[PDB]
Amino acid sequence: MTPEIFVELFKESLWLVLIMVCAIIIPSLLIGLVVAIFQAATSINEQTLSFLPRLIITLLALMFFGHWMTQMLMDFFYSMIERLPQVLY
Amino acid sequence: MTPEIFVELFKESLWLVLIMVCAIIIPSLLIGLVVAIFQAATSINEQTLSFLPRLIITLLALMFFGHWMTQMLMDFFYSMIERLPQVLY
Amino acid sequence: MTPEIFVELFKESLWLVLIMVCAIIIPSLLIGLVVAIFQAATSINEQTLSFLPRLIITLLALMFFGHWMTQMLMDFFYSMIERLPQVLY
Amino acid sequence: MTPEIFVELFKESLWLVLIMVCAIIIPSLLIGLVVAIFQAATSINEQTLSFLPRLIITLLALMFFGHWMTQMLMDFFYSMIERLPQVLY
Amino acid sequence: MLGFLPAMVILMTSFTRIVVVMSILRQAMGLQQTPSNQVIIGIALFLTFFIMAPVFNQINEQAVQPYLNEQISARQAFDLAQEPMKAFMLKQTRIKDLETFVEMSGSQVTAPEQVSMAVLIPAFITSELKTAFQIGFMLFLPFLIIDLVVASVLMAMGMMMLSPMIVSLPFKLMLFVLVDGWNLILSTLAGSFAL
Amino acid sequence: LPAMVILMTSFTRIVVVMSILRQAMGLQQTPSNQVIIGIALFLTFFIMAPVFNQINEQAVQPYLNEQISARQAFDLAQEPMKAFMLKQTRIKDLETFVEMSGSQVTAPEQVSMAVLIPAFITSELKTAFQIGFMLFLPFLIIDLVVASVLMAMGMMMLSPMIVSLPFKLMLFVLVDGWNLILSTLAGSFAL
Amino acid sequence: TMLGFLPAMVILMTSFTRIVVVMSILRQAMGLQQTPSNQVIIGIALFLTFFIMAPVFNQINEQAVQPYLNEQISARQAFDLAQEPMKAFMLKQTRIKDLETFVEMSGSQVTAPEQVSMAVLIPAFITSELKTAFQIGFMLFLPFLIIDLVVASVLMAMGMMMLSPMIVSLPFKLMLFVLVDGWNLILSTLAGSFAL
Amino acid sequence: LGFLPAMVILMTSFTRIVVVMSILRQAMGLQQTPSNQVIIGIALFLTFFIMAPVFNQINEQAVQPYLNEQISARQAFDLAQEPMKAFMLKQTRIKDLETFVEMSGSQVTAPEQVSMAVLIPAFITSELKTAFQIGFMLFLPFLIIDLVVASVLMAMGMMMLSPMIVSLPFKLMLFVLVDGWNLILSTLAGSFAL
Amino acid sequence: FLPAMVILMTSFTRIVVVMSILRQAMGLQQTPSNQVIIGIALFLTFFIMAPVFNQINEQAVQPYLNEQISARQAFDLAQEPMKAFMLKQTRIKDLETFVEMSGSQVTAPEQVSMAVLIPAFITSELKTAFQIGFMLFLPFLIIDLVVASVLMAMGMMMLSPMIVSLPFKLMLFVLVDGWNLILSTLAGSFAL
Amino acid sequence: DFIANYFWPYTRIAAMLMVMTVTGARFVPARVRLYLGLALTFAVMPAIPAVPSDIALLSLQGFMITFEQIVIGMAMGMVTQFLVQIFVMLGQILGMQSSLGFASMVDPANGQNTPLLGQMFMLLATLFFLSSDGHLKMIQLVVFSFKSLPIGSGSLTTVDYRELALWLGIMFKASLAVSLSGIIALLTVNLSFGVMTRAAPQLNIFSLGFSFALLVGLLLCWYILSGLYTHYEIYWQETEEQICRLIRLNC
Amino acid sequence: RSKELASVSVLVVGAVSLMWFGEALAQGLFTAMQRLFSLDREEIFDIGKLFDIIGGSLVNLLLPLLMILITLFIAALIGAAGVGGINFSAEAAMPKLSKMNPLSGFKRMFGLQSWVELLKSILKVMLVAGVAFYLIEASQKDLFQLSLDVYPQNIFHALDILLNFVLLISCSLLVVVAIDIPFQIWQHANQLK
Repeated sequence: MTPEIFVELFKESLWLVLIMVCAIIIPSLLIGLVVAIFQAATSINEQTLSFLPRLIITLLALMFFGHWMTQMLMDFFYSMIERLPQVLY
Repeated sequence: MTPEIFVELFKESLWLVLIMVCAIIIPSLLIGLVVAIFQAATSINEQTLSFLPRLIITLLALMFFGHWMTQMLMDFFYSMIERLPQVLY
Repeated sequence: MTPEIFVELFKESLWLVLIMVCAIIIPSLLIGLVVAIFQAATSINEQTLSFLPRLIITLLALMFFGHWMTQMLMDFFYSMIERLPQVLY
Repeated sequence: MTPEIFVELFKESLWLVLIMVCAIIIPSLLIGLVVAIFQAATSINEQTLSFLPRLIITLLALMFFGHWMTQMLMDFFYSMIERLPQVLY
Repeated sequence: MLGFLPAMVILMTSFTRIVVVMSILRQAMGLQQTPSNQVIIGIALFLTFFIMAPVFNQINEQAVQPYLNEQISARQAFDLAQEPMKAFMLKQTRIKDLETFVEMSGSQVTAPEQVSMAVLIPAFITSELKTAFQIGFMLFLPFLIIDLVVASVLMAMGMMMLSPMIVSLPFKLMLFVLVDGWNLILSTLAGSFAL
Repeated sequence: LPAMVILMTSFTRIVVVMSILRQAMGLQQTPSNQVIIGIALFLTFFIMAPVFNQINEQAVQPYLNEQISARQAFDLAQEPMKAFMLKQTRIKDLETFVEMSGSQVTAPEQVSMAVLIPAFITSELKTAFQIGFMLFLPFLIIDLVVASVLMAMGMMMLSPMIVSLPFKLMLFVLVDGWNLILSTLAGSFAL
Repeated sequence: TMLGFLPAMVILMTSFTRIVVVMSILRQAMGLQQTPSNQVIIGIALFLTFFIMAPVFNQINEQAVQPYLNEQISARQAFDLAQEPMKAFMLKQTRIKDLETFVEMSGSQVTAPEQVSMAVLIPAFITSELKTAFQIGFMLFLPFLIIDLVVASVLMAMGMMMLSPMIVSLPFKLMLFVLVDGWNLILSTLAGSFAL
Repeated sequence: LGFLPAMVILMTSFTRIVVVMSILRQAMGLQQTPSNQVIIGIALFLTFFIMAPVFNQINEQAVQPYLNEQISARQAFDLAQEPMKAFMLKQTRIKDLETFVEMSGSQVTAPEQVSMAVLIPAFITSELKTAFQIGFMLFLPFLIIDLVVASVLMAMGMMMLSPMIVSLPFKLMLFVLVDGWNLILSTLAGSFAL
Repeated sequence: FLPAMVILMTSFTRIVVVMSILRQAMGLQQTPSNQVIIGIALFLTFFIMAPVFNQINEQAVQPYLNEQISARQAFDLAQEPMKAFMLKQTRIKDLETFVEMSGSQVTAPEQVSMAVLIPAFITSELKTAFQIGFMLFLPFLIIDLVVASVLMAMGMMMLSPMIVSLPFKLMLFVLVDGWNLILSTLAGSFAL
Repeated sequence: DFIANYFWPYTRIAAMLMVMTVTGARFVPARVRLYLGLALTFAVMPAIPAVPSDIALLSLQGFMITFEQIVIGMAMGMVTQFLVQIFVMLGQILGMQSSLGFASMVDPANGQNTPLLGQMFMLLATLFFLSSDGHLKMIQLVVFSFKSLPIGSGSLTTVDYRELALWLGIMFKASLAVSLSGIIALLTVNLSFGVMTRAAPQLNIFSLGFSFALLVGLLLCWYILSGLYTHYEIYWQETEEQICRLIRLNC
Repeated sequence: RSKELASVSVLVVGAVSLMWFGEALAQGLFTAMQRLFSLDREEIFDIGKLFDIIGGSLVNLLLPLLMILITLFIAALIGAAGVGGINFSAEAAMPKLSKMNPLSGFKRMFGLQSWVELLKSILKVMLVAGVAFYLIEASQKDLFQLSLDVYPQNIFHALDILLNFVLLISCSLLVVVAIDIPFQIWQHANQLK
C-alpha cells in the first residue's frame, strides 16, 4: 500500500475513537456542566460533588451505547480484514 | 458465545460497579452536601472542611456495607463460574 | 478461613485507619473551623489563610500522637502474626 | 534500633519541616492578613489581589532564610550520618 | 526439528489453554509477575499431565509398552501414538473451525475422524486460544469490578494519587480466597476438557 | 542452519504477525515466544502442504529409490520451493536486490536462489508488518477509548492496560479473531 | 525436550512457590519499586527451601542417592523411593477439601489417600500452596495499607493534592518493617508454616 | 542455570548496597536517572572493594594453590566455604541467627560451627534489615525537602503544581552541598565492620 | 558483563545520567526512548574518548601489533592513559577516602590501583553529573514557575500549569538551540 | 570456512539489522534477524571487495576491526530509530497536552505513563518506512558502504560521532515543527478551560476536568494525519543524507 | 459590587499585557536558559560559581515577570473597584457575628439573584465553548500552515496567534459582565428598597 492509504486508514481509526469517546463522555460532561451550574448558582464550593453524577451517567452511557459501540468495533475489525488483499499485493 | 451474551455479561458487571459505588459514595456525597450547605449558609469559605466528615462516612459505609458487598462479589464470581459450560461449547 | 473472619479482619483495619485519621485531622479541622469563623466574623475573604495554622497543627499532632500511633500499628501487625495459625488450617 | 529511637528521629524530622515551613510561610501569611484587612476595610472584593504581595514575600523569605535553612538541612544530614553506628548494631 | 520439539509437543496437549488462562489471571490480579513464567509453565504442565492421564496411558499401553518389546517401531508406534492424540484433539475442536481450516486446505473430507493431522492441529489451536480467551475474559470481570470500585472510592474522597493497584490488591487477594480461588479455576480448567 | 529451511518457508510472516498480536492485545509474555513459534510452525505445515508434497513425492521419494545423483535431488527440491517464494516477493524488492547483487537485469524465475531468499524475507517482513499493524489498529482504539473515558472522569492512575484488557479479549472473541487471523493468514498465500 | 522444564517442576514439587509469592506480595506492599532483585527474592526462597525441606533432602541423599553410589540398582529405587518423602511432605500440606476435587476429577477414588497417584497429588499441592501464599500475603499487606490510607488522608486533608502519598509513605513503611523485625517475623512464619 | 547466578550475588554483601542505593534513587525522585545497570555496576565495584580482603584471601588459599591442585572437591570446596562463612558470621546479627538455628533444630555449641544452609538465610535477613535501616535514615532529608516544597507551593496558592517537578532541583542541590555520593558510599563501605 | 564495565570506565556514566536528568526536566517522560538515549550517549562517549582511545592505541596497541612489546606488558601499558584520564575527573577527597579505606596509601594518585580508582571515579562522576543536572533543571523549572505564577495571578489556580508549560519548555529548548549548547558542555567537561 | 572470509560484512549487516526500525525491533525473533543478515551476505557477496587477509578473526587486530564495524552498523540503523522517534514524540506531545498521559506529568518519577498516541505514531512512522520502501534503501546503503567505508580502511571519524549525537536536537526540532499546529490548538483549549475556572470557580478538574482538552486533542491528532506524510518525506531526506555522509558515498 | 467585572479585567489584561511584556520576558528567559546551559568545567568542578550564574540569570529575568505581575495586580485592583470606590471603612473589618448568620445567608443565596447568576453561569461556558471552538475552526487554514513554514519564524508566528486567540476568548466574556453590571447596580438599590 501507499502512504495515503494508511493515512486514510488512520483517519478511520481516529474517527472511531472520536465518536466513541464523544458518545460516552458527552453525557458525563453535560451532567458535570449542570451540577457545576448548580454549585455556582448556590455558591457551593465543594469540588468533588460532581463525581458521583458523572460516574453514574458514564456507567449508564456505557450500558446504553454499549451494544452499538461493540457492533461498530466489530464492523471495523471486519472491514480491516477484507482490506488485507490490497495489502497482500 | 455470541456478542449479545457478552454484552449482557458486561451489563451485569457495570451494574455491580454502579450499585457498589452508589452504596459507598451516596452517604459521603450526602454529608458533603450537608456540610457544604452549612458553609454556604454561614458564609464560610474553607474548601477542605468537607474532607474529614466525608472520609469518616466513607469508612463507616465500608464497615456497614462491607459484608453484603463482599457477598455480592462472591456471588458474582460464582455465577460466572457456572456460566462457563456455555462458553465451553 | 471463612468470609466472615476476613470481613471481621477488614473491620479491624478500617477502624485503625479511622481512629488514626481522626486523631491527626480532628485538631487540624478544629483549627480550620476556628480560623474560618474568624474570617467570617471579620468578613475577611482570603482563602489560603487557613493553611499555615492547619499545617502547624497537623505536624504537632503527628508529633504528639506519633508514639501511640506507631504502637497501635505495631500491635496490629503482631496481632495479624498470631492470627496466622488459623489461616494455616 | 528500637521503635522509640525511630519515633524520636521522626520527631526531629517533623520539627525541621515545621520550623522551615513556618520561617518561609509566616511572612507570607502575615502579608496576606494585612492585604486582606485592607480589602475588608475598603470593602474591595478582588480575591486574587493577595497573590503578588504573598509571592514577593515568599521569594524574599527564601532569599533571607535560605542560608540558615540549607545549613540546618546540612547539619541534619550530618547528624543522621553519625547516628548510623547505633543502627549497625 | 530439535529446536522446536518442546513447542510442538505442547500445542497437541492441554498446555496452551491453561497457560493463557493462568497468565490472564495474574494480569487481572495485578500481580507484577509474582508467579514467574517458569512457575505458570510449571503449574500448567502438571495440570497437563493430570488432564492427559487418559491419553498418556493409552499412548504408553499402545506405543511404549510395545516399544519395550520392540514388536514394530517407527512406523506403527507413531500411528498408534497419533490415534489417541487425534481422538483427544478432535473431541475439542469446534466444528466451525475444523470446517474453516479444511476448506482452506481444499481437500475433501467426508469423515470428520479421517481429517489429516496437519489440518487438525492448526484447527485445534485456533479453537483452544478462543476458549482460553473466553475463559480468561470471564474470570477477569470480578477483578475489574474491584479495580473500578476502589479507583472510584479513592477519587470520590479526593485522592487523585494513591494508585488503586496497591490499595485494591488486598481486596483482589481476599476475593480470590473467599471464592476458593485456585480450586475453582484449576478445576473448571480441568472439567473444561471432555476427556 | 537446518532451521533456515523453515525461514525459507512461510514461517517468518506468521511469527511476526502473532508477535504483533500478543503485544497488540494487552498480553505481555502470554503465549510466549516458544508457543508462538510452535503455532506458527504448525501453520506453515498446513500452508506449505502442497510445496512439501511437491518436494516429497518428486525429489525425496525418488531419492529413497535413488536411481539418481544424490545432489541432483537438491536441484529438484529447489524448483518447487522457489516457485512458492517468487509469487510472494514484490517485484520491486526483487529488482532492487538484483541491482544490489550487481548482476544485470534478468527475467524473474531465473534469479538465483541466493538473491531470492533475502528478497523473500524482506518482502515477508513488509507484509507481516503491514498485516499486523492493521490488526493492531482495532486494539488501539479500545486502548484510546478506555484511557480517555478514565482520564475524563479522572482517576489519573487506573492503568488503561488492565482495565482495557477485558474489552480487548471481548472484541477478539466476538470477531472470533483466530478464525479470521489464522485463517486469512493461510489464504494470504497465492501460488 | 524435557530439560528446559525441569527447573519448573522440581521447584513446584518442593515448597518454593509459597515463599516467592509471599515475598513478592510483600515487595508490592512496601509500595517500593522492586529493590530486592527478582534474583534476590528467588535466592532467599531457594535458601529457605534447603532450610525447610532439609528433613526430606537428608533422606533423598541418605536413602536414594548415596545407595545409588554403591549403585545396587539403577534408576529404580531412586524413581520409586524419592516419591516416599516427597509424597509424605506434600500430602501433609494439601487441604482435604482441595485434594478431594482432584481425586474426583481423576476418576479414581481410593479410601486411603497415601495410595493416591503423584500426578493427582502435585496439582492439589500447588492449589493448596498458592491459596496459603495468598492468605499470608494478604495478612501481611494490611499493615502496609493502613499507612497508605493514613498518609493519603493526612495529605489530602491539608489540600496537598499533588503529593502522591506513595513516596511520602515509603519512609513510614520502611520504618514499620524495621520496628516489627520484618524479615525475621515474616521468614519465620513462612518457615514455620510447613508444620510436619 | 538461572538459579545459580543469584547465589553468589546473595552470598556476598552485594544486596545491601543495591537495596540502599535503590531506596536512595527512589528518595531523590529520579526516574531511573541513575539507571538500574549503573547501580549494579556501582555495587559491583564497591563489592570488589569491600571483598578485596576476602578475595585476596581466596586468591591466596583457594586459587593459586589450585595449580599443583593437591586437593579436589573434598577440601578445596570447603576451603572456599571457610572465609566466606567467616565474613558472613561477622556480619549477621545474633538475634537473626538464633532464630534460624532454633528453626533447624540442630544445636551447635560454638556459633561459628553453623551449617551454611542456616547461616546464609540468617545472613540475608540481616543484610536486608540493615539496608532498610540505612535507606530509611537517608530518605529523611529528601522527605523534609518534599514536604517543605509542597507546603510553600500550597501556601502561595498553586495547589495544582506538582511538588516533584519543582523539588527535584532542590533534592539535587542538597545532595551536592553535602558531598552526597562521597558520604553515602563511604558509610556503606564503613558499615561492613571488620 | 564486559560491555557494562568498559562503559563505566568511560564517559558514559556522566552523559547518560545527564540525559536522564534532562528527560525528566523536559516533562516528556519516556519520550526520547531509552534506547535512543543510550545510543546518543554512546555516540557521545566515542566523541569524547577520541583522545583517550588514540593514546591507548599509540602507547600500547601499536607497539604490540608491530611486535615491540609482550601482551601482558601492553595490557599494563594500556591502563596508563585510562588512569591518566580518570585521575583528572576524580576529586581529591573522593580519591583520599577510597585510598584510606584500603590502608596501603599512595604518594601520588598515579600509583593507585584500578579497583580503588574506579569507585573513586564513579563517585566523582555522579557528583558532577548532578552538578550539571540541576543546572539543566533550572531553566525548565523557571519556565514552570513563570507559567504557574502568571496563571495564578490571572486567577485560574486550577489549570495545572504543567500541561500548559510543556509546549513552552519545548519551544524554548529548541529555540535556544538546546542540545548543541549542552553538548558543548558535556564535551568541555571532560577536558584533558 | 565461509564465515572466516565473510564474518566482517556479516557483522556490519547484522549490526545494522539489530537496531534498524523495522527488522530490528520487538516483534521479530532474533533468530529471524540472524538468518536474515546471514542470507544477505550470500546475495551481496559479489558486491563486497576483498577483506584484509593476513588478519585472523581470533586476534586483537581482528577484534578491533570487528568492533569498528559493529559501530558502523549500529550508527546506521540508529538514524532510522531517530527518524521514528521524531514521530513518537509527536504523539507523546499531543497526548500529554490533551492530558492523556497525566500521572507521569505530576510524577516524572514512577508515575503512570500511557504511551498510546506514541504507539500510534510509531505505527505510522513504521508503515511509512515500509510503504515508501525505506528498508530497501537502508540495505542499499549498507551494500554501498563496503566500497565506500571498506573493511579495514578507517571508520567513523570523530567529526561524525558529534554530528550523529546532535540528532537529539533535530528530533526535538522536528517533533515541534510537525505538531506546532496541534500545540497552538491544544493550548487555546487548555487556556479556555482556564478561563472557565476563572469566571466560575466551580468548574474544576472534577466538574469538566480534561474532557474538552481530550476531545480536542483527539480531533487535532486526527487532523494532523492528513499532512503527515509531507513531513516524513522531509525528514527521511535528512535521515538518508546523514547516512550518505557516514559512508561518504559522495551523497 | 461585581464578581465578573473583576474576573474579566484580570483576564483581558493578563492577555494584553502578556503580549508586549512577553516580547521581552521570552527574551530574558531565553538568555537565562542560554547562560545556564553553557558551562566550561571550571564552573562545573566547584560548587561556588554555579550559584553566581543562577543568581545573575534569575535577576536578569525578574524584571519582566515582575512587570507582568504588577500590571496584573493593578488590573485586578482597578477591576473590582469599577463599581463603588475605595472608601476605607475600618468598621467593616471588625468582627461582626451578624455577617455569618444563616438566615441572611439563606436569603441572599436564593431568590432572583440565584436565578440571574445561574443564567450567567450557563452563559460563561457557552461563550468560551463557542469562541474557543469557533476560532479553532475559523482559523483552520492559517493554523495548519504553521507546520510547513520556515523554522525560526513559525514558532514566533504561532505564539503571536496563541495570544490573539487568548485575547479574543477573554474578551468574549464582555457580554457576561455586561448583563451583570446593571444587575449589581440594581441590587445596590432593591436591597435598600
